[PDB]
Amino acid sequence: TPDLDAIVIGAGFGGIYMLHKLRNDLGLSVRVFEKGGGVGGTWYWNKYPGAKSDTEGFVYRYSFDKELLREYDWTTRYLDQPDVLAYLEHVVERYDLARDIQLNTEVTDAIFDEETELWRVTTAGGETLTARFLVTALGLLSRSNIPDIPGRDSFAGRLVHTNAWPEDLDITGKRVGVIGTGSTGTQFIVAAAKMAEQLTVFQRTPQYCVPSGNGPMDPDEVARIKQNFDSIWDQVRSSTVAFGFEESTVEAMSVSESERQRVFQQAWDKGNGFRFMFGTFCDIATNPEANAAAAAFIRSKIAEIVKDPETARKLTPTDLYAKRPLCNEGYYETYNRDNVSLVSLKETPIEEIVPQGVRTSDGVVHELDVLVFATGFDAVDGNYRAMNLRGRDGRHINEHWTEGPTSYLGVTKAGFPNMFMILGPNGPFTNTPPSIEAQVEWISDLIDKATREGLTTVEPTADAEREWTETCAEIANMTLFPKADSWIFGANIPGKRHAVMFYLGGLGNYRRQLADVADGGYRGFQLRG
Ligand SMILES: Cc1cc2nc3c(=O)[nH]c(=O)nc-3n(C[C@H](O)[C@H](O)[C@H](O)COP(=O)(O)OP(=O)(O)OC[C@H]3O[C@@H](n4cnc5c(N)ncnc54)[C@H](O)[C@@H]3O)c2cc1C
Ligand SMILES: NC(=O)c1ccc[n+]([C@@H]2O[C@H](COP(=O)([O-])OP(=O)(O)OC[C@H]3O[C@@H](n4cnc5c(N)ncnc54)[C@H](OP(=O)(O)O)[C@@H]3O)[C@@H](O)[C@H]2O)c1
Ligand code: NA
Ligand code: NA
Ligand code: NA
Repeated sequence: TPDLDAIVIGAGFGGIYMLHKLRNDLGLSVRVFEKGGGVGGTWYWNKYPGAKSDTEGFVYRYSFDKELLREYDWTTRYLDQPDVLAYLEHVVERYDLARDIQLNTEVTDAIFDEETELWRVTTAGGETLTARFLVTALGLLSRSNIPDIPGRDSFAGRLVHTNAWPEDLDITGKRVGVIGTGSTGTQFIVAAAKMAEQLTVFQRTPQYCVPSGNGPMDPDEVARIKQNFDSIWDQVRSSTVAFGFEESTVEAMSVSESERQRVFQQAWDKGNGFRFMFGTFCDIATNPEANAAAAAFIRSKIAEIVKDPETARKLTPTDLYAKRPLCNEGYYETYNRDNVSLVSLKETPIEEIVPQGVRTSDGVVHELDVLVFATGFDAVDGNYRAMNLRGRDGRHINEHWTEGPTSYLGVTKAGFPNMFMILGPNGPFTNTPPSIEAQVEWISDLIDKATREGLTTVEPTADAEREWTETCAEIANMTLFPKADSWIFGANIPGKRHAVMFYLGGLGNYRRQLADVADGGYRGFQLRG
């Protein structure tokens, strides 16, 4: 007999919904452990100025409760971090979840006992307890990456990762430096430039940024959206990327030069990064000729916006437009400000961090009060590999993942009976909440099957997981995504295996894969009584 039916790790979008399904819908005994001082995952940690959704707010939310969709108001096209946090806090209150979420509690160990067929979980605080079912909602983008830059520990000012932004820190009138120009660094740069006396950007790799088109929402437009939510969510769940817009079915090079320009400009005017990549033409990320046309359009905008030609050059990427799409309000314009400087780490790498700032290879000491690491995450597997996470034969998860992280269907792991992952490796790459709903709902159904039928273990076969890896590889290799160095294939962390870590077939196809496996008697699972 376990202490609980189920333990859930993480209280972001993923663990919040998982706890709701298992406790409120299935009536099981459940606890969430969250290492943070508050619920909300991403939206708890990322307190930095300019932190916001790059999915439009109308579909950056749960869908599963039709009344919550009718009730809950948003006021801006994209959701600022405090607004997302307030929404998730509202969900926790609405479903009476806080009593079963244990905060400030890091899980250090999770060990499967093959004799008892129970999971034993150990906390940093030195408590252990057992559950039949373990759900890991640890976050794809949760484990902070802070590079080992020479002299980093000598800096005498405030040095923080974006994912550790402190509530107290006011950068107004300070000299601020930021390392990184992904989605986090770039939205930070736009907000920080308005506050800091001087902002120095340390850019290793420029990315292709498009407008967000952010601004206030017409309360009548919010009302109209709520009246059409059913069709909106149907289009989301059927789509590839689930961002709430109709994906193009047109091949970029099937139309005239004049029409490509018009389509690209219309998407640029409306905003959104996923709109620019998938709302224009159907083959931006698959056809190198289409990819070149999209990239060229973005480079031409950089040249128009940025007044200093050297600054324009350092901002202009020349690589494939196949990193996750970025958007911002006023990003390139920010470099026209007198108080903003751009260091290309390609031309002048960091030599040393010193007490007073950052010295680049040109010998310049960039004097800073604050140094911000917008350096991203040990993405997908980082919080798994950091855990003493052991399956059958007492093997650590690392023993299984020597060629990169693997799963069956993104949610289960061979060797790890009764363990379910929310956004485990080799799952969908979409607007996050609807992918979380597809996984939580499916995991809920399989756990309930196990309860109703008296199963002791649910586990995928080694063969099934290997076939899933090959399915993910084939789809990935039909795209340009593997030929862009980013966190998505593990290439951002020195020493990390370069490997497929997502199913890139989209939400519609992914939901079908889950449904087909469930309807076919859980094809690839051993169900033991
Ligand atoms: C500023 C920002 C904006 C974003 N905007 C968007 C967007 O608009 N659209 C989009 O699609 N995605 C967006 N993302 C991606 C985002 O990760 C997801 O949208 C979503 O919030 C992920 O929720 P999750 O529950 O899967 O993970 P997380 O929110 O990362 O929650 C995981 C939690 O698990 C906890 N945890 C991990 N390991 C342990 C352990 N061992 N013990 C205890 N607790 C543990 C962590 O502390 C964390 O709170 C954004 C990310 C950032 C940083
Ligand atoms: N607006 C939003 O909704 C939003 C905001 C936050 C983040 N996100 C989500 O979170 C993901 C992660 O974004 P992120 O910006 O946190 O991380 P990221 O995309 O991994 O960007 C990390 C940045 O740091 C740089 N960097 C890494 N190591 C470095 C080093 N040793 N020296 C110098 N520079 C270094 C990288 O340069 P290289 O390219 O050279 O490695 C890159 O510019 C996004 O892709 C998205 O899914 C979106
Ligand atoms: Na709040
Ligand atoms: Na500065
Ligand atoms: Na990548």
